[PDB]
Amino acid sequence: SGLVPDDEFLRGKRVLVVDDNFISRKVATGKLKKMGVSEVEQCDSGKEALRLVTEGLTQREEQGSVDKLPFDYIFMDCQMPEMDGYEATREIRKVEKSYGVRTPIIAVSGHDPGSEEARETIQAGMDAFLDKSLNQLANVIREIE
Repeated sequence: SGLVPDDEFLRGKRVLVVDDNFISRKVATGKLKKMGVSEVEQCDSGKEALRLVTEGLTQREEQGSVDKLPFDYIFMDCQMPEMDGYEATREIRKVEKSYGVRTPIIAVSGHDPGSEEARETIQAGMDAFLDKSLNQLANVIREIE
């Protein structure tokens, strides 16, 4: 848990889980479903996350949807092969600019960041940082809110 410079807790909310590990991804989605999440989507890579966000934001804009964000929250694994969660987040932020919106993106990491990771967390534009156990998931979302 921290900000970056229960069965109805998340009812009404749609979430994307980005995790390159099939087992922890399923653990994350199960936890979210149990907290009442109305829709959980999951993907296994930064490039897939970017695609889902890019397409969702266009689709909502073209439809004039009430909610313009396709996901109310995104739980992004920091370390993944190919496009890691820093780079995916930076690209998401660039895509969001022409919509005037900002998705809450929570960096999910198995260890405290060092200096270089901490810097990348801020520069990519993540909103919070959360341990891989997800035990502080609810406290972090209320901090964001």
